[PDB]
Amino acid sequence: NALVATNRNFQRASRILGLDSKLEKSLLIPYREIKVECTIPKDDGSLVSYVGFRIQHDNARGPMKGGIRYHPEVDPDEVNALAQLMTWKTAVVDIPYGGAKGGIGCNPKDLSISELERLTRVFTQKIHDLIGIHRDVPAPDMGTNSQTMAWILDEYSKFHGHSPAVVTGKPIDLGGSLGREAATGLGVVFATEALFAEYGKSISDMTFAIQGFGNVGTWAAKAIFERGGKVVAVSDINGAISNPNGIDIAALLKHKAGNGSLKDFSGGDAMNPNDLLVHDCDVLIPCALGGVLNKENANDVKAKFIIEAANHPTDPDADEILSKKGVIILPDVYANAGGVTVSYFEWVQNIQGFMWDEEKVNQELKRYMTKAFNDIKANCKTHNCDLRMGAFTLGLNRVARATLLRGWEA
Amino acid sequence: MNALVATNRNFQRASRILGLDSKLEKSLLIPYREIKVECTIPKDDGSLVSYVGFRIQHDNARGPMKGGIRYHPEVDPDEVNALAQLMTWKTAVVDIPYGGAKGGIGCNPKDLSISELERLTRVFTQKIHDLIGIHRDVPAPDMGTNSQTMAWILDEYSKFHGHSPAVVTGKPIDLGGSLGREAATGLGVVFATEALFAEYGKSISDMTFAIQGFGNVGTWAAKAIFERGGKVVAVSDINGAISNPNGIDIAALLKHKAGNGSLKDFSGGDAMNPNDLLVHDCDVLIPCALGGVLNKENANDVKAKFIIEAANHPTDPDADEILSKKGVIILPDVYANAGGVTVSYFEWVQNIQGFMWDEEKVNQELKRYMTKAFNDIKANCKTHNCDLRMGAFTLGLNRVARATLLRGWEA
Amino acid sequence: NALVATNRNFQRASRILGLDSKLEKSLLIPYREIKVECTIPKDDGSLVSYVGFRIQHDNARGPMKGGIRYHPEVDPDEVNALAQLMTWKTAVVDIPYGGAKGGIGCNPKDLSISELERLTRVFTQKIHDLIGIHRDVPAPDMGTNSQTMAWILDEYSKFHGHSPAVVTGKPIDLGGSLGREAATGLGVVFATEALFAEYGKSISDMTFAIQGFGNVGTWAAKAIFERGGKVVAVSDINGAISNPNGIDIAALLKHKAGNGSLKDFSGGDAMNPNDLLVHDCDVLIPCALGGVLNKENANDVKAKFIIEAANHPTDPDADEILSKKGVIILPDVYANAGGVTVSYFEWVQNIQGFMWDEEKVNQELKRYMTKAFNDIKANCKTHNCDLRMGAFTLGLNRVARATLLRGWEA
Ligand SMILES: [Ca+2]
Ligand SMILES: [Ca+2]
Ligand SMILES: [Ca+2]
Ligand code: NA
Ligand code: NA
Repeated sequence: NALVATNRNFQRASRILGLDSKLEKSLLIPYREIKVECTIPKDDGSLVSYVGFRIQHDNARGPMKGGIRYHPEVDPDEVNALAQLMTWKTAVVDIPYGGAKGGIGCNPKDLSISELERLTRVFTQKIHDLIGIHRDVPAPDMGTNSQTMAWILDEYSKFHGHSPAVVTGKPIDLGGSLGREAATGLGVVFATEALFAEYGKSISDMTFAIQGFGNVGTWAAKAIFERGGKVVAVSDINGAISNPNGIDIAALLKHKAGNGSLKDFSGGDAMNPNDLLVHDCDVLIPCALGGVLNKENANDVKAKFIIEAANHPTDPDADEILSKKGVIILPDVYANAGGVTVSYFEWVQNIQGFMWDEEKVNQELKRYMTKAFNDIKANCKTHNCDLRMGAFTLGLNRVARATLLRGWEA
Repeated sequence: MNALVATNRNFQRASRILGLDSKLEKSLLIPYREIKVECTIPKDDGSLVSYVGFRIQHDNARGPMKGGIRYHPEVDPDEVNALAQLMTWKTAVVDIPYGGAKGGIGCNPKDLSISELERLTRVFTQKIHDLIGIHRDVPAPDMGTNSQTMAWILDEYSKFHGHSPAVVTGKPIDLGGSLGREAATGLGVVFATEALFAEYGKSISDMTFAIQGFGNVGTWAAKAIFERGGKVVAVSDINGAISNPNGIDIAALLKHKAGNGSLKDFSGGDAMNPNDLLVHDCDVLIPCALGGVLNKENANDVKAKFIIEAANHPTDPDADEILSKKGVIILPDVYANAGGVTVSYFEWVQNIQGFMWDEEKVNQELKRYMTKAFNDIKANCKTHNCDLRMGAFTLGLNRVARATLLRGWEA
Repeated sequence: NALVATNRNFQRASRILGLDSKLEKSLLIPYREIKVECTIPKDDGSLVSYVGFRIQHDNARGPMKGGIRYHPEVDPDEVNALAQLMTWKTAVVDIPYGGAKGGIGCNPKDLSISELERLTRVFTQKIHDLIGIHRDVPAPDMGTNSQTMAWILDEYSKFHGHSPAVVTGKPIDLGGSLGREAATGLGVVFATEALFAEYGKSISDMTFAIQGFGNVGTWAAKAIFERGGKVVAVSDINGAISNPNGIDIAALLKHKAGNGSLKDFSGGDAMNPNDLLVHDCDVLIPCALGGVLNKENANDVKAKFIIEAANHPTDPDADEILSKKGVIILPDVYANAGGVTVSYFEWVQNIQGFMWDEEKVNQELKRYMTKAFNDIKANCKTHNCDLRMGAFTLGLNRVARATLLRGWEA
């Protein structure tokens, strides 16, 4: 549902900035769209043919950036919207990139691992002249992973020499960054610390409920727990657990790790996962699916803060119902941006030919997230708007300023 | 345009102090490459105008060439060659890894609409993109150009060689420009003055100051002096001048100037003839706006014991000798105002590293480079038994000669 | 010499890791081997013709790296062995390079300084397309120096633009790094500090005997002395000096820069240089020749620690005898790796366009040597082997794992 959410947010932000109508149309037209044939021999010799693609939306603020999806469902308009969302998101946290999105229309469960490698190399052979370290830097996405990126790196480097910075999300052995897996969860916590400091409160003052215990949910709960937060309720798709004292997340992660369901963790009480969103607590954090907060449950939300860790968790309905209940909402486009920020740091480390240790990675993540919250809050004063429009006007205005500085003559 | 005559004198004096071989000297004088190119554009009404762009690339033994782009009608080649050469010594004095270049277009930018300036800048870039580059020659603003010009150079250059933020410096902050660029020259003057006064066991707070000029350099230098307990007793704008025997609240004066206040109106002092600032009774004199201001007449009448040359070439040769025989220590322009090119190097470094620095780090590095440079100059003065000006020119000249001789001469 | 040791170490390590024989065969085949004609006119105008060469062994972890030898004796077997050692060695200290080794079969004593410059520029003209800042980075070796690297830099840059990072060992004026002279000796001491910390001891608790007083011996002794170590015996080629309370290394370095032979030192008693290895100390540090620990003298060694600062000081019979006696041996491939680590830092500083101060160089040297020891020790625990196999399995496995991540499809 990124399509309708990004278009509404762009439109509302554009109207706040008063963007000139002809600049807006240019900003909406992608820099370049590419489709290429990817034919490979299967392991038995016979042929399969797919179409690979790359939408390169904008590069006014620097090289394009975004994921590669190996997925059968390819809608050109959703891909355009995701690339465009990367352009705004990078500008919100002031990393020097524009947005792109690409992939191949295939089902990776139909392909062996040798076939996946051959497909990835042929894709790279078909697009290498269109990507690059200062041109367009791919990353994992639905259906791809760090091993995919190793194959892209290896094949790209035959055409342009050894180029570690041409992709992010690489394995550690080949130039990947430390702290990549925790970065989104940890960034969520850094961002909430900045928000709470605006009221002179800190994380150790609050109770939290967390919906989803995936990559973001586990790391976000770890970071809250180590900073003195009381996590009082944790949900995932199966079961859920609560504890008004605060759940021992350290123990809960160990329990999940040894193949344990939440519902049978001894350090809490089993609860219905459908009751998580309306749990009694200070802060709610959706980390699972989007659109879970609508107008049927919005008035029932007990939290006074919503940290949008998942993408698009609250719809327009709830956004207003909660806004007049006094609930402050920290928007997805900013709050979960620790991922793209550390992927930038990976690219920096490769460019500088010298890796950072993990303390340095987390030190800069915190600097970037804190500085972005202050820029957002400053915009909310200038335009007297909520934090979601502070964020979008910030990124949109930064892309517009760079576009206008660069000019239009040939 | 004393830059021609002054750069030539100083090179000759320094070369003799070093005893440079005459064949090496000849090579050092010949620029690496001189380029002129046709730049023709359609005006807003479609009619054609034709200009000649140029780039003098003087020397690259110590690294990529570096220098400004001038949109100015006067384009004497001997002067453009001298400016490029001066940049080769200046980068060497502060030990940043560049050589010298200078370029421009023979045009008057007041004849050109803003769209015509852009087309002209883009065509100029089309004609020289193969001659500049991150590790080859890095242009910068100068008379008639600014950060907008640099953005256009960047935008057009990147069409030919890919996104290349480091190909120009002086970029807008939004396109990879560095923090602390604007204060860099004035702030650097103060760092250099602190290092000079440490040789006497004195400090900026021990002194009173007269500052000539309230432009980019004068304002920031006065602010840095004032925040270090220095007493600024006289400031000279182009329009007026202001006085105070006990110090001018530079902070309030900055507020007055910002709200469009003429210097002679600032209530926290009283007026002064600006044509008399150079002979104010002060410990330190800092010319900032204009050069050529100290000649055979005013020389014996100067009061200060120190002259910090923030402006370019403010001291005539005649005045250099007369002031020296009066015991006046002159911190030379080629070093004193080098903060600008030094921070332009840091901008290039930040672009190269793909990761910007905060302003604290920029200024820490600026202080380290200016301080090390003064220590190296002072050491040369001790080695060669010369004043600070020859200390600087021998340091820079020697560094370029050493790099040249290391690289060698076989094909 | 180096050939026999490297081959043995490789097989033992491969057997420990259980490397697949097909992978092993690939790992042993060099990526590329090059021979080029190098003809120049002599100062008198007549022609001499030489053969230049470059063995590029492996680049799965990054650009190849290694010395250029101007030497009449060209053994392709040992050239291959040295390039391959560089591949394992860089992996041991987690430096992002592979191994290469090159040279020109000539006697530099027959050539004037202008003829040497012409030979170096012509060699560069013949291999410029095969080397590069991210492809293969040469360095000094026997018969070449920093002036030689200056010529490679100047000629290479005519073809690919100003490229400071294409060679290391450059003059300081042309982008060379600080800290290079002390780097190997100081690295030896850093590595020895890390080992003793595992037993809860300090440098100040030990007595040391040091064989050899060249670049490595002088800096190693200087650094041991500063950290509180008692250097009770020092030998060179012409004699040796002893002092049970400790030799004043500072005063010994003064006497040596005054062209004073060791045995004429007033702050010690002259001993037989051939009794250094069996001198009564806690720690032996060979810094002169290889093979000086053989099956004859190995049983007489009284030190409980041997720090291999020289290349290949103990043959394998001595390894076995000293192990039974409880001697712990810090292996050469790790202990003396400070040289190649600082050369990496020179490349890093060039790539970043901004040089470091010597304090930062030595700070990073310490971080790298200390991390490598920790990685080595961890490996000794998994495979339950001595430190020497801990080091070779660590580096071998890093090259294997990078090779396997990159894959084999075209
Ligand atoms: Ca020349
Ligand atoms: Ca013509
Ligand atoms: Ca032939
Ligand atoms: Na028109
Ligand atoms: Na001759």
